[PDB]
Amino acid sequence: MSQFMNLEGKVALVTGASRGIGKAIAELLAERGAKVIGTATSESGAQAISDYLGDNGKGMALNVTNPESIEAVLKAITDEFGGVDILVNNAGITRDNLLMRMKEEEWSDIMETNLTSIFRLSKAVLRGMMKKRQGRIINVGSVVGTMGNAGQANYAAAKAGVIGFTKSMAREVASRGVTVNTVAPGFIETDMTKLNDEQRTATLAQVPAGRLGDPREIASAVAFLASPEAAYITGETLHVNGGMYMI
Amino acid sequence: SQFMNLEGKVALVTGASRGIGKAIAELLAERGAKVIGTATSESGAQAISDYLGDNGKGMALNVTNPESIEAVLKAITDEFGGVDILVNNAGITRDNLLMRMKEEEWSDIMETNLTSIFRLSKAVLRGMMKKRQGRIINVGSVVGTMGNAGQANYAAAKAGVIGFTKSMAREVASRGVTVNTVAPGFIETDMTKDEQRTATLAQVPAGRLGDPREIASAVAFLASPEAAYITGETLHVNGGMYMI
Amino acid sequence: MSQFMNLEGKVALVTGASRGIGKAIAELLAERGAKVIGTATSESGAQAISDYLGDNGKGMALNVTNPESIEAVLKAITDEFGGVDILVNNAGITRDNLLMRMKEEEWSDIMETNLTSIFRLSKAVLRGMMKKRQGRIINVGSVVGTMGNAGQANYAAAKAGVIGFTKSMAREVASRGVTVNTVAPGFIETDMTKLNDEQRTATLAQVPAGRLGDPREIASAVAFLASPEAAYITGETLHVNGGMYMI
Amino acid sequence: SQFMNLEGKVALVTGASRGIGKAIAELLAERGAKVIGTATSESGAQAISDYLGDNGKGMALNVTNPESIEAVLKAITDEFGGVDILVNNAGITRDNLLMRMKEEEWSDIMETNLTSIFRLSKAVLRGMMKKRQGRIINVGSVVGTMGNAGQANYAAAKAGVIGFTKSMAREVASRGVTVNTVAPGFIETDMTKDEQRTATLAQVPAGRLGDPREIASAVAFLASPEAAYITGETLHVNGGMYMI
Ligand SMILES: NC(=O)c1ccc[n+]([C@@H]2O[C@H](COP(=O)([O-])OP(=O)(O)OC[C@H]3O[C@@H](n4cnc5c(N)ncnc54)[C@H](OP(=O)(O)O)[C@@H]3O)[C@@H](O)[C@H]2O)c1
Ligand SMILES: NC(=O)c1ccc[n+]([C@@H]2O[C@H](COP(=O)([O-])OP(=O)(O)OC[C@H]3O[C@@H](n4cnc5c(N)ncnc54)[C@H](OP(=O)(O)O)[C@@H]3O)[C@@H](O)[C@H]2O)c1
Ligand SMILES: NC(=O)c1ccc[n+]([C@@H]2O[C@H](COP(=O)([O-])OP(=O)(O)OC[C@H]3O[C@@H](n4cnc5c(N)ncnc54)[C@H](OP(=O)(O)O)[C@@H]3O)[C@@H](O)[C@H]2O)c1
Ligand SMILES: NC(=O)c1ccc[n+]([C@@H]2O[C@H](COP(=O)([O-])OP(=O)(O)OC[C@H]3O[C@@H](n4cnc5c(N)ncnc54)[C@H](OP(=O)(O)O)[C@@H]3O)[C@@H](O)[C@H]2O)c1
Repeated sequence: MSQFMNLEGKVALVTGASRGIGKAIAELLAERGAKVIGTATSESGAQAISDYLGDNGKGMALNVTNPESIEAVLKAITDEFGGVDILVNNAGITRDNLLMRMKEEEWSDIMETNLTSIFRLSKAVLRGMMKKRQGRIINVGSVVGTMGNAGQANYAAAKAGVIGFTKSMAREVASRGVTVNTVAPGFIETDMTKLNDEQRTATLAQVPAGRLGDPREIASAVAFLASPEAAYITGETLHVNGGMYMI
Repeated sequence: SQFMNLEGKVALVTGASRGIGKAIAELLAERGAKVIGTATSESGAQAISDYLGDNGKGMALNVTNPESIEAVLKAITDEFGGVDILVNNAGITRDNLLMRMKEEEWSDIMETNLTSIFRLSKAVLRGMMKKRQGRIINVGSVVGTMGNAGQANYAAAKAGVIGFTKSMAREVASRGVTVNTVAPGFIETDMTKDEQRTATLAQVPAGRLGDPREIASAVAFLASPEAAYITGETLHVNGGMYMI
Repeated sequence: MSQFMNLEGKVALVTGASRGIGKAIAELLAERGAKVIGTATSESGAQAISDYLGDNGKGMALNVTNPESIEAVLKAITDEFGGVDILVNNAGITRDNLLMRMKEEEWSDIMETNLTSIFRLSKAVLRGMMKKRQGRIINVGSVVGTMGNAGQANYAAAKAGVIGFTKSMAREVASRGVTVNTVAPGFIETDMTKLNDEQRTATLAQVPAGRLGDPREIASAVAFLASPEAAYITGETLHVNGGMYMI
Repeated sequence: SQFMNLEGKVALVTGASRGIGKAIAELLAERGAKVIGTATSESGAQAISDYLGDNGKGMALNVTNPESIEAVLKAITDEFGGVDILVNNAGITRDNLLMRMKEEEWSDIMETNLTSIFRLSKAVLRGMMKKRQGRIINVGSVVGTMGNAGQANYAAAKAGVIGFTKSMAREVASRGVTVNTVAPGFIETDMTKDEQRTATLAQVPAGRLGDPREIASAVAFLASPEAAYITGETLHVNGGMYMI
């Protein structure tokens, strides 16, 4: 209702919003007033997004590794809603393996999807933001980017790369009222995590909080950084991990 | 709404007569907390009571005085019950290059900016642990992470705050208490009140000083139910002056 | 002469050793007893390396973006010298631009050369190291990876990615006596830096030491991490930047 | 050889009677430094004189006593000239969960592990600055960066050490003095002397405790001419226990 953390008038683009964290981000940004565009890799996924967003946004099909798709989706957004004010780079995948078993494809698929996508999507929205002297870019990273993790050298390289990209863009655009930050979740209750008894208990053994995080808790950190009130935060990595790692 | 709603929470914000501390106390009150803010003099305490009105009150407190801390906490507990949110904002500077830095300038900083947080955190923790819910939020400084010439004492204390924070976060996370630090960059306050500002501003990509309200916002965020999965963190609010 | 920081018996592979930092690394490792293989992108570069290394190693032509070249060079090394004990991933490039001017090629060339190369080269030497329960992997990163820098979002993403990769591999192989670390130089006196009066004075204005670093100073940090004495260091980033940035 | 050669340097290593401090003093001597190591008792000082032989000597020092520090520094300066390398190794632990942590357990840690570094660094800095060459190397702890339950006091001090380090590095870098921290993980010493070690080891990827010589090596490296471009750094030597 109030003027606090109020995103009325802002257009938000949330990639990979069909479920879990991306869905929670999209839902919360809309609740705080934003016109939200959520993306999925298929039209039926896009349609499921439209359905949960109702009058507060819509779903669009997007492949973040395809520049043609990116250009199509942003043109469509800008026509109806105007320039994107808030970009949330949530889309991402895992292709886990110990290094000696890791395929070239498994490395390159992670680079493309989890790191190079952020370069393309960010580049695609930045001009409009610089022109208006207002913007938010928020990348959904991971505790693994900062901590490292066995069996996820590719994922960790890509997520650490997102931080290096963020800090640099932060410096490039700070004087023009655009912030660029990363939110780094620890282990969050999701389809991915819903693992056998042993594995969950093992990861949980490394969380002081003694539980998995909720997608809503990641959404909240993203909504915070997206807000007018977070204008003096840039180049930051906001860790939301239950104490799994502390920097 | 239910979002970032602190209704039912009792907040203690030290050093709340002006600047960052006042912005924190005001915002926590606006989000529904019952707020007790402190100053070092009774007329300061009164001015806090005055701006809080029915949302809380002002008390006189010296954070380097065990008997003051104990008296203020008994007062708060008697009237409002135990503290749910602790904001350690009170802090000073005693700037000097090391070769000119007096024993008392080192020690005043250790006592006021670091030991105070040990004493106050200890004083509120048992209640938060029994309740299985709590927030301790320390107001650090970019200087704690970046260092700054002429502020080795201040940097030592503010870095120490983070080591303390990480340790306590580990100690109490399983009992639903979070411990975090908000690290302001250069914010327009009395502490920062032409060539010296231009020099500071030259190191801030944002090209401006931060507002006290912007620090308040970070503190309110971490104080919220929604920030329950954040602990042992240092949240930098510095316009890009430093990036970790 | 002594048993201190003694690399006698170790085989070192230093990529991009024809000049500057890579050359200084190669020269120092040889001085400390290592059999050193330095690489360049051409046979004449390789030959210049052979010439400075003399009886303590040789030059080889290597393209770190070509798996065929990598497999050829390691097979050649292993035949003559045995398994690589020390890998120094120094080869790298810059393709600077502000994001809005940055080409797809400029991004992908940096990813390939500065990040994906480390995946390939590391994967190529790790088995032998794990088998012997002894190894060093040392990546030459950059202060930019941790600090960010305007006009170098690609470079910074790749160099930050190297840290995420390092931490993960460090966890994967620590129990098998292999360390994996990064050395992150600040601004070092090199061909790259030998910039106009204004630009050098500008970068120097951000260095408390008030000078550029020497390539030998980077070589020393690498030699330190390569040593038996540094066995309890892994997953670390060793900053050698004159106080430009402090973590 | 000329490599990592400390001939002509005077090194002061506090807390050098055993463990890490002794490994540091021995290695600095082996690399050619004239070494003065300290213990808290004269028989400790004598044992240091005994293992150093002609490479240096042992002195009694309490790093929480200004008059002791001043006496030891005058002794060193009279005989050997001013200190070129300062190694702040002396440190203690006073473990307890916060609710059981006494005032004296907080303060002994602040005085012994943090304020001592202010006093000793201040005592040697003018000489290093005039000479335009110097090394101050603090022995921190992984706990300063990682935190640890039951060690909030120790973590606060060891984190504080790093804030101090970054500030002084900035202050004196232009005059050729470096200030750094080596942060040991769990090292086999008296301080760490079955289930408790297994629990510690379980968090170390290397699957072993560090050796005191491995910390000595890091200290010798940073003490060297070759490390002149390293300042304001924290060098972690922890077997992968933590990775920054
Ligand atoms: N799960 C965790 O515990 C955790 C922890 C830390 C960080 N994260 C990070 O948080 C983000 C979201 O995580 P999550 O676990 O909620 O993901 P998720 O439930 O697996 O969903 C992934 C989303 O990304 C989209 N996506 C995948 N590839 C794409 C592509 N090439 N182009 C466009 N979209 C694509 C998917 O689209 P479709 O719906 O069409 O498949 C989907 O909407 C990721 O960046 C992940 O790395 C997750
Ligand atoms: N401003 C900045 O640029 C900046 C940057 C980074 C961090 N910070 C941190 O932010 C916090 C507040 O900063 P500020 O700039 O708002 O400071 P400020 O304007 O000087 O206000 C300091 C507050 O602390 C109180 N205080 C001082 N000593 C005390 C003591 N011994 N016991 C109890 N209360 C005491 C003061 O009370 P009285 O009103 O009675 O004096 C006052 O309310 C500090 O911890 C500071 O280190 C500030
Ligand atoms: N210069 C600095 O101030 C500075 C600061 C921080 C970090 N660094 C990093 O330190 C490392 C070395 O820096 P530098 O400035 O000394 O480099 P440099 O003098 O420009 O030389 C680069 C070296 O890398 C090799 N190389 C380039 N592309 C290659 C490829 N595709 N395959 C194989 N080798 C290739 C070059 O081979 P050829 O000889 O055949 O061309 C050359 O030997 C780099 O990773 C750089 O990012 C430099
Ligand atoms: N061991 C570890 O796992 C570990 C890990 C991380 C960091 N560290 C750090 O490494 C340093 C040395 O550790 P350690 O394990 O070798 O400790 P230690 O075996 O307990 O030795 C401590 C040394 O400090 C001296 N000392 C104690 N209090 C002093 C005082 N007030 N004034 C002057 N000297 C004093 C002692 O002298 P006496 O011989 O006279 O008692 C002794 O020589 C400490 O700073 C510690 O915090 C150790």
